[PDB]
Amino acid sequence: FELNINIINYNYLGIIITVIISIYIYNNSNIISVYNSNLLLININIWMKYNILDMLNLNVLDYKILLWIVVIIISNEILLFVSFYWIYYHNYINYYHVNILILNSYNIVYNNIILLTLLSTIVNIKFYNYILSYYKYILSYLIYYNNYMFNNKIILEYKNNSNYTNDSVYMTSYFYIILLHYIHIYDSIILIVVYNYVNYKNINNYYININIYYHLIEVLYIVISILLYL
Amino acid sequence: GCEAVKNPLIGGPNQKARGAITSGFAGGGAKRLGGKGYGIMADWCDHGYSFTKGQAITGMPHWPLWCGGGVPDKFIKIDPDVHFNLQGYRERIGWYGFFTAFLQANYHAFVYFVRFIPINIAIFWIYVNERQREPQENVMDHEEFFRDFDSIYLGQVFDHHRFAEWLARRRAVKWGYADQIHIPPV
Amino acid sequence: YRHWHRMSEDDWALPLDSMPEDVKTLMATPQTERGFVEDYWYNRIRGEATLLDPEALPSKSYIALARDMGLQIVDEPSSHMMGLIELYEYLRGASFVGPFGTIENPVLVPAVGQERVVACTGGVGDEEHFTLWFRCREGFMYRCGECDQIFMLVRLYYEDRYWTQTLVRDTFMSDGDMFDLKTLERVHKMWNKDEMVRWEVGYWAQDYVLGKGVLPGMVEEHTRVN
Amino acid sequence: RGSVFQMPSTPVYPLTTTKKVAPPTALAKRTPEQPFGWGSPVREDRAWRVVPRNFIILVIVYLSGWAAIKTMLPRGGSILGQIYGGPPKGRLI
Amino acid sequence: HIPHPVKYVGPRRYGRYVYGMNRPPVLRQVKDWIDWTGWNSVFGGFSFQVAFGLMIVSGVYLNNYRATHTLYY
Amino acid sequence: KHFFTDGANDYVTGWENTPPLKFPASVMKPCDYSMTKPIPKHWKLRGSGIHGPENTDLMKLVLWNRLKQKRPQREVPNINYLKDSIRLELSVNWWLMSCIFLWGPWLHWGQEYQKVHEQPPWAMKRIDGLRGEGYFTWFLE
Amino acid sequence: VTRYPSGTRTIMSPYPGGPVYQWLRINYNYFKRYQWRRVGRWQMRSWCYWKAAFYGVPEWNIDPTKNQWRWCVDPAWYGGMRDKANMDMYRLMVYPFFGYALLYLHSRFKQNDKYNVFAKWR
Amino acid sequence: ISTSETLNQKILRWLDVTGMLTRWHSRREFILDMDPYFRKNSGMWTEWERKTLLFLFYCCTLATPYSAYLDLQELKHQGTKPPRPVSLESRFMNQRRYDFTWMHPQDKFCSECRPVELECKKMCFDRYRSMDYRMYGFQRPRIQTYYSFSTC
Amino acid sequence: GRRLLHGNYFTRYLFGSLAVIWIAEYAAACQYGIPRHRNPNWMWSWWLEKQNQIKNGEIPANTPGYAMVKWNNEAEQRWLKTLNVEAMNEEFARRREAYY
Amino acid sequence: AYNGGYPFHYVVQYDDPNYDCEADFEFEEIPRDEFGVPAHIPPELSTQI
Ligand SMILES: CCCCCCCCCCCCCCCCCC(=O)OC[C@H](COP(=O)([O-])OCC(O)COP(=O)([O-])OC[C@@H](COC(=O)CCCCCCCCCCCCCCCCC)OC(=O)CCCCCCCCCCCCCCCCC)OC(=O)CCCCCCCCCCCCCCCCC
Ligand SMILES: CCCCCCCCCCCCCCCCCC(=O)OC[C@H](COP(=O)([O-])OCC(O)COP(=O)([O-])OC[C@@H](COC(=O)CCCCCCCCCCCCCCCCC)OC(=O)CCCCCCCCCCCCCCCCC)OC(=O)CCCCCCCCCCCCCCCCC
Ligand SMILES: CCCCCCCCCCCCCCCCCC(=O)OC[C@H](COP(=O)([O-])OCC(O)COP(=O)([O-])OC[C@@H](COC(=O)CCCCCCCCCCCCCCCCC)OC(=O)CCCCCCCCCCCCCCCCC)OC(=O)CCCCCCCCCCCCCCCCC
Ligand SMILES: CCCCCCCCCCCCCCCCCC(=O)OC[C@H](COP(=O)([O-])OCC(O)COP(=O)([O-])OC[C@@H](COC(=O)CCCCCCCCCCCCCCCCC)OC(=O)CCCCCCCCCCCCCCCCC)OC(=O)CCCCCCCCCCCCCCCCC
Ligand SMILES: CCCCCCCCCCCCCCCCCC(=O)OC[C@H](COP(=O)([O-])OCC(O)COP(=O)([O-])OC[C@@H](COC(=O)CCCCCCCCCCCCCCCCC)OC(=O)CCCCCCCCCCCCCCCCC)OC(=O)CCCCCCCCCCCCCCCCC
Ligand SMILES: CCCCCCCC/C=C/CCCCCCCC(=O)OC[C@H](COP(=O)(O)OCCN)OC(=O)CCCCCCC/C=C/CCCCCCCC
Ligand SMILES: CCCCCCCC/C=C\CCCCCCCC(=O)OC[C@H](COP(=O)(O)OCCN)OC(=O)CCCCCCC/C=C/CCCCCCCC
Ligand SMILES: [Zn+2]
Repeated sequence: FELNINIINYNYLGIIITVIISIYIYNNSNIISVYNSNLLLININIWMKYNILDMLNLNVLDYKILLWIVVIIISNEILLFVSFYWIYYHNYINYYHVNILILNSYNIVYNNIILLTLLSTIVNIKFYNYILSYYKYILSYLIYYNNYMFNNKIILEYKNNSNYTNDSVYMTSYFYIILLHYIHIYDSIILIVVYNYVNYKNINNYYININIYYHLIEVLYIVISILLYL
Repeated sequence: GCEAVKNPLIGGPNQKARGAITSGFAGGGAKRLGGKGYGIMADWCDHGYSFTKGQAITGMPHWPLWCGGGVPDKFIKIDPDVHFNLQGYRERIGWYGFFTAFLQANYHAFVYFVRFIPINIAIFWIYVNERQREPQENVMDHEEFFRDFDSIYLGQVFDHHRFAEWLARRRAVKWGYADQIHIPPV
Repeated sequence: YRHWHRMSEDDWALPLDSMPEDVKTLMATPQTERGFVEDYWYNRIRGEATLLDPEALPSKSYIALARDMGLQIVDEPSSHMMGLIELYEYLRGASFVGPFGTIENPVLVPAVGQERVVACTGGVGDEEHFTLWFRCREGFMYRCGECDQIFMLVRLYYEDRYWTQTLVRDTFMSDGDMFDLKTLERVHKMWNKDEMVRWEVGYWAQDYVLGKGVLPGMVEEHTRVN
Repeated sequence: RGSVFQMPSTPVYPLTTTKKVAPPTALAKRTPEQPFGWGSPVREDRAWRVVPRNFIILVIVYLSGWAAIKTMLPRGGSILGQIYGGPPKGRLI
Repeated sequence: HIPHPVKYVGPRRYGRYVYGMNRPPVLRQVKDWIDWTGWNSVFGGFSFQVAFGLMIVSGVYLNNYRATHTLYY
Repeated sequence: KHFFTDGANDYVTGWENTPPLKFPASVMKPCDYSMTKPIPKHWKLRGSGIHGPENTDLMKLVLWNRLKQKRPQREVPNINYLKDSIRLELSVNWWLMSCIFLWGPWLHWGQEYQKVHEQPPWAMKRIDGLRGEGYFTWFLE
Repeated sequence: VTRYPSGTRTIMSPYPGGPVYQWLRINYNYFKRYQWRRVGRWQMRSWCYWKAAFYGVPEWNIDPTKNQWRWCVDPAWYGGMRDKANMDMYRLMVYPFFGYALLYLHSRFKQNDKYNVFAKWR
Repeated sequence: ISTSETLNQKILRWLDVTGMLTRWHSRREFILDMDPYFRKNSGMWTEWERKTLLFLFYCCTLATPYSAYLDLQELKHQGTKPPRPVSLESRFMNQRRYDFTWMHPQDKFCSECRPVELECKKMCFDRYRSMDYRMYGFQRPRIQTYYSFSTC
Repeated sequence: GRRLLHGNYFTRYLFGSLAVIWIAEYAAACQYGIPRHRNPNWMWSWWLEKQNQIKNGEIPANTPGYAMVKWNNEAEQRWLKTLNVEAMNEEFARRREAYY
Repeated sequence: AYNGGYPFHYVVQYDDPNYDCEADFEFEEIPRDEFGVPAHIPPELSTQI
């Protein structure tokens, strides 16, 4: 027989990661922060390596445990956006009569909605192929093109906007809510860059996580679009 | 230090006597180059699929999970008795060998960076390309705008080519290089 | 069981590359001296040699037929040991529910060691009480202080070892007549002729008996690039 | 060979048509000095030599180029500034 | 989940494609495809945009035309 | 379905609480001995009596759940199952079609009208002298 | 029935097509299968994130009793000397970090004029 | 022109120049278009799954050009954004407690300019250049550079 | 295959919630008697009268609001020094002739 | 009734003895099933046979 769980006795990434966090506080140059971020990325990858190596234990509950962890993380991301919506709507009584130019409801909203919908369709096709034990090379490069356009559009919008964060709480909330969504789009790039075909298929937690996360980002933008643009 | 470090090899005889295993490559047993084999067959070099040659070097990974199984003894190259038993390992590889071991321990991190940098370079190019250009005329005088509201506010939709040329001339006047540039006619 | 993961490819069959190359010694090794891989191929080579000889099957007794395929004839001792093994394995990830324990029929608590923690929850319905945990050690008839339910520890122990499927086989299975390599050759020629190999394990096995790389195409079969 | 679930439709073994001598690993057996891997030919381990060599070269080029820019070129806000951030030619300051 | 039969009642096979001969009209083919893959996805997908579009474009009459003709001052 | 559930959508291990309906009850049946008739007093307990593999039905359930994992061909599900598996995918695709062919045309029409008349076609025209497009979603005014 | 090479002959029309059409059909088929898919095959095989996770891990023995390193050794050190070397390298940075961290405290302490506590009132 | 085919056949042929329609109507053509490793699993697919996958795939790819057209128009719109009236500094507008330095804690470039206030930075970079300190950007006319989306 | 939520849960609880919100709001308006006619205009009576005068032609077209008030702030005094409504109207008239 | 009807393990056969789905990048071979059904015969038809 064997123990139900193969215990993990020792770990040293925790110390390294925690020290990396402290380096952000104790920096005397923003250049150190940039290089420190690479270290954090490296060590987080090692932690992800340990999760993949745990497959050797053949434990049925490992998939379930990680899936429910992601559910909790998703909830935290939703509640973080709720706080920004809370901040935005608290000062609702002070909006729409101040001498600032709010965003148009015709151009930005439509193309972004169309663009992000295509992103969902690409990920949906990836899920379908994952169900069918099949792969299509071009799909990943469609995501990169999709992400390239999103970055190009958002950069221009910020640069050409004629109002600034210090003009009103409305502008601050607009910029902040849009940035928060962008950061979650960038986190999606971090995840999707490693998409590959793995032959153990439906016992791979990465596929279900990516599908859930991409759907969350897109639905959040619908709420943002209704609140700010429409 | 040890013989293995001096003469690195993959899966030769007398591994225990040589003192160390310097290769992370695991598996083999393919009848042809790039064919079906055993083990995962991953390494820094000589694996996967050559883009330059358009040929497969090793087969798809054969995981020890449900989808695969163990590797026959004929083709096992990382003997755990030599792979582990790390007592005295730093003397068997020396300082330089210690440096190589540290670099090779981060193959997982290296693979991610290769797949992660290029899109960031694309995003960075957008910023660099735009930063070179002079900024667009974001705002103008409050009163002058309203005295010609229709032309300025609706000019773009009615005729974007003439409107674009008009913007260029204003930028030339604003930054004082109108006489130095020839704006094409529209 | 529900707590096991997906069947691996090896759970069905092993690759021929795992066949021991010294087949002549493999077929002469006693069962107690054969490892997991050696035992697997001994049974498969000997089992398929008898099954691929149709003309001899009808005259072969079930005892001999079971021996050739490596199947163990069941008896009360072996059945008892195997049954308690499966019960132990099932309880690893399943609930422990059964009839109320009494002196005549104590609750059986399988264990490998000398001790295992148990809880008593009383009887059914109103007789059910709060969990009362106790350490069930070997050699004592335990009596719950609340409901008077009787528990007993059953140890899966045998001669300095704990019961396992292989241990049961070695203890009770008896090696029969030594396998004759002539049968391997005779069946090999029956199903393998003129480049057609419908009996491939025997083809490899016969090649190993003749050394290695003697039969047609075996040199190319054993040559690998990595 | 690969998985046991992939097989030819017609099970046929080619009758050797060439006279090529058998490779040593094709006839090798397990030996006390080689308990594992006797079926696979020995190969050079390039990763042990190339990885540290390539890493050193990239670091040297990376650091050397960074040092050269900050020394040969005039002071500037960023590397791109020091290369293209100067005033137009003929603009006296 | 309530077990229930498959509601598709159209043709199950058109036959081998032979340069597009002996095949139904295009509109009938579109109807068959949606029957095969389910109308529930069509209605669900289009429901949101139809509701939003009708509400916005209804204002052309409800908000613009009626208001001009109905202002007591 | 996307999400994994131990009870119903258990694709990680493929465990099923009951056998297929194809098998005759004699061959295999669901593990239910709730209807067992009272045991005669003269019968004696030989086995543990503990719920587990000693019961024939549970043993066959465990055996089948392991041996079903290799099958010669696919067990084709009906179109209802296949529809449900990609319900979200199909609906998102139709949502994209609706955006292109329904939202796009009238949004383009509104902007063109706005160009000529200073306000969207679904808005009351102002008489207060303020300039600009004004609101878009009229019913939220 | 004549079987053409896959992707080279259309089934939509009895006419194979004109020279330009045939060139486009044949060459797209070649570009996809033998030129564009090089990139995909290269990324899938030579740069697999999951393969890189098992790099340096011992082969899995078919004999079940020869894999005891799975539970005898913690997963963080399945890589032998590589995993230990990576751990040892970060250990060397402990004291360099302390000096670096101590400098930051000095920097803040100085910038707040806390060293002039006695000189201020002398 | 070719009279060996109907008009419908000709239209279908050209829409099939990349083989999309042929793969849709032939299972054999579809599976052979897969790479060998994945063709191994093709036998298990039902026709409902195969054609449904293509439908989702074709709708996505066919819609990508439309999104590209929208994005290009968006880039052109931003490339020639009309100027807007200068904001009157109202009661609660442009309030500052400290300079903007979070981007450059040590260098403190353009402390008075906001993080993405390009025109303010341009004039600030000009001062630094006039002080013999190089800075990158804002020097090339927009119509003389590539990818500006501002050309006539 | 076992279901946890309503078979049409997403559409049911989105459109259903919107319907209930809309119907509740109408009920609330009826109870309090709130006027439901929509006005998109500012209600400053004096300003609306001036706008009507411009529409009638009593006040020349394109005349700024600060040109019509009895108190001007400093910024408006700056603009009044450069204001020429007559010139603006002539320029617009010239544009119309060129267009036609 | 598990995994959408896809078995975890199944047999695949190839007509060419020297065929390797990982080494070759050809586009003519059609894999067969355990019963020998070619892959371009869909399962809803082959399962009825
Ligand atoms: C006489 C010739 C007439 C030609 C007319 C023009 C036709 C152009 C079609 C372009 C379609 C691009 C669609 C992009 C989305 C991704 C597609 C995809 O999934 O590809 C998978 C495909 C194969 O992927 P895989 O993973 O191997 O296989 C996956 C599947 O299993 C198997 O995949 P699959 O085989 O099912 O793929 C189906 C299909 C799925 O996608 C579609 O079917 C979408 C179709 C959309 C149509 C868009 C037309 C745009 C035209 C606009 C023109 C505007 C003019 C304005 C004028 C203004 C005047 C004032 O994908 C493709 O076929 C993609 C195109 C393949 C070409 C690759 C070679 C390089 C480009 C060659 C271009 C040649 C143009 C010649 C023009 C001559 C004119 C006389 O990917 C590749 O081949 C690799 C990447 C390259 C693909 C994209 C190439 C873009 C080329 C654009 C050309 C048009 C430019 C117009 C500019 C106008 C400026 C004003
Ligand atoms: C035709 C073909 C042509 C081909 C041409 C090819 C040309 C190739 C050229 C290659 C060379 C490039 C050189 C430049 C590279 C960039 C360097 C740089 O400046 O980066 C930072 C740069 C900003 O820096 P900067 O302002 O330029 O430099 C200011 C100076 O640092 C001013 O100094 P500061 O004092 O203000 O700085 C504060 C100081 C703060 O210093 C301190 O606090 C320490 C001071 C005392 C230390 C004394 C020792 C005591 C012990 C210390 C212990 C420390 C550790 C303690 C524990 C942890 C906590 C600290 O910070 C530092 O020291 C900075 C470095 C710190 C170390 C970071 C790690 C670096 C490792 C790199 C190598 C890897 C490891 C090697 C291991 C070797 C083993 C054998 O930031 C960025 O790069 C931001 C943008 C992001 C990257 C963009 C990439 C764009 C790529 C464009 C590609 C174009 C492709 C075109 C294709 C076209 C196709 C047609
Ligand atoms: C007006 C126009 C504009 C509208 C804008 C709308 C904006 C919406 C924003 C939404 C953002 C995106 C979020 C979802 C992203 C993923 C989408 C996705 O993949 O969907 C397809 C996919 C469909 O799954 P499937 O298995 O294929 O289903 C097939 C069939 O649909 C049939 O499936 P089935 O029925 O057979 O059931 C299977 C499936 C069915 O489930 C689903 O499919 C879920 C679909 C959800 C879609 C989102 C709809 C909106 C939900 C609103 C919930 C509000 C909560 C209450 C807030 C109160 C505030 C005061 O089950 C699961 O997948 C289980 C998932 C785990 C659920 C964990 C829930 C934890 C929280 C429990 C409540 C806590 C409060 C207790 C209070 C009482 C205490 C006594 O969904 C998933 O698989 C997603 C599951 C993973 C993400 C779960 C996230 C849970 C977050 C919990 C937050 C709790 C906060 C509590 C405190 C709050 C107050 C302080
Ligand atoms: C004499 C005077 C005469 C006067 C005559 C006047 C005439 C007036 C006529 C008025 C007519 C009124 C009619 C009323 C009765 C309606 C009856 C009806 O059919 O109701 C039900 C009908 C449909 O409900 P249903 O029957 O439940 O739907 C059946 C489904 O198939 C259920 O099946 P299912 O549940 O399987 O459905 C599929 C489902 C299956 O679910 C799953 O597969 C499982 C997973 C579900 C959870 C998903 C989680 C998240 C997914 C992530 C992926 C996202 C992708 C997109 C990403 C975008 C990124 C930007 O999946 C989905 O549907 C969701 C996924 C698809 C994509 C979702 C996209 C985002 C949605 C959320 C945002 C929505 C707002 C967007 C706004 C725009 C953009 C910002 O409801 C409506 O249509 C709503 C009623 C609207 C009433 C409007 C009334 C006002 C307007 C009046 C206009 C006319 C006035 C003209 C003037 C007249 C003056 C006199
Ligand atoms: C912003 C403005 C608007 C922009 C819109 C942009 C739209 C982009 C759409 C792109 C669609 C791509 C379609 C590809 C079709 C491929 C078939 C084809 O044509 O193959 C022919 C042929 C095939 O030969 P083959 O295969 O050997 O056949 C021999 C067989 O024996 C015989 O076999 P066969 O008979 O089957 O082969 C021949 C057959 C082949 O074709 C077919 O039968 C077609 C069947 C499939 C059709 C499926 C649909 C295709 C997509 C339709 C897209 C519609 C776009 C609508 C846009 C509206 C915009 C308002 O028939 C044809 O060749 C007929 C071609 C019809 C072309 C129609 C062109 C319409 C242009 C409209 C312009 C409007 C401008 C308005 C300006 C307003 C200003 C206020 O080879 C080529 O494709 C030739 C390529 C070389 C062309 C050279 C062109 C030189 C142009 C010089 C211009 C100089 C300008 C100077 C200016 C100076 C100023 C001062
Ligand atoms: C015997 C009876 C026959 C009757 C025949 C009736 C035929 C009716 C044909 C109606 C055609 C209507 C076409 C409308 C197209 C409008 C396209 C348009 O506006 O494109 C722009 C817009 C994007 O522009 P942006 O600048 O980005 O602005 C919006 C976002 N910012 O793009 C789109 O709208 C793309 C979507 C195209 C929609 C096409 C609609 C086609 C409708 C055809 C109906 C045919 C009916 C036939 C009935 C037959 C009865 C026997
Ligand atoms: C190889 C190089 C690759 C580079 C490109 C690819 C990688 C890109 C990575 C993701 C980048 C995401 C950037 C997110 C921050 C964006 C900042 C931004 O835009 O801020 C401005 C925007 C609007 O401002 P205005 O200029 O007034 O707008 C007027 C419009 N004309 O919003 C703000 O001002 C808010 C700024 C919030 C910034 C938050 C980012 C985190 C910064 C943390 C600094 C901490 C320093 C202290 C020490 C601790 C170090 C950890
Ligand atoms: Zn008790």
